[PDB]
Amino acid sequence: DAARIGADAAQKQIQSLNKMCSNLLEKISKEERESESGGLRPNKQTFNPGDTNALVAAVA
Amino acid sequence: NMMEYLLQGSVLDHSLESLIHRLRGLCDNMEPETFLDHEMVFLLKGQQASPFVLRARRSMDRAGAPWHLRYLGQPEMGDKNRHALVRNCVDIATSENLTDFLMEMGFRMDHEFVAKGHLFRKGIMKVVVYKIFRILVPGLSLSYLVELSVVAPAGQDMVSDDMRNFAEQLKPLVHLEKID
Repeated sequence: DAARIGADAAQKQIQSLNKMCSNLLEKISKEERESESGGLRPNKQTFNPGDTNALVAAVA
Repeated sequence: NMMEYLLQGSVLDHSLESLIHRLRGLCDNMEPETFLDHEMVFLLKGQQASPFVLRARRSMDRAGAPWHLRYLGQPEMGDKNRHALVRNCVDIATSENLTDFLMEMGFRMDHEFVAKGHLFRKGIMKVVVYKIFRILVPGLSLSYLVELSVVAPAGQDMVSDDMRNFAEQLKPLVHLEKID
């Protein structure tokens, strides 16, 4: 039969609907990838000894 | 005869846990403790033009402990990649005897400062964290201080490499160096 049911809803229409769903999924995946590509780097934070070193106590 | 290898340390005021837990864990001691004391610098140099500092650091939270004083200055140019310190000479004192002798021999109080923080130790090294305040005698720069210091005879500067390695061990938190 090659479709087991229907004539207008045969393998042609099934392949068309599958291609439409695949295009929608690929568009969603591309949007997700473009949204996730914005991540530059895991910029953490820590102490700032560069200023306090010169600002450390002294004879003054 | 004796010498010292005191290294300067300055950490951000907010970064406290990454220092206390690391020092308590890496290698300091068992059962750490804290302290509290105030320093009184002095100077008596009329014509010599060399004011000698006499830090009569008295621990206010101590039960009559001696006013352990230390003389430090004139950093020796060893260029041994060490903390670039000079010779040290400790000197104990009695109750109110530091001020008494400073008045007898004649001295001038250059300034007064107080310190407070946690205490730590090592084998032949010593690291201390404390905060300095700016207040009257009855009672801050918002910057803690890691007092990684070594005091020992001259020897052959063997403790310099050990102190450098210990500082590199605590590199993710602080970065010790020398001073001018």
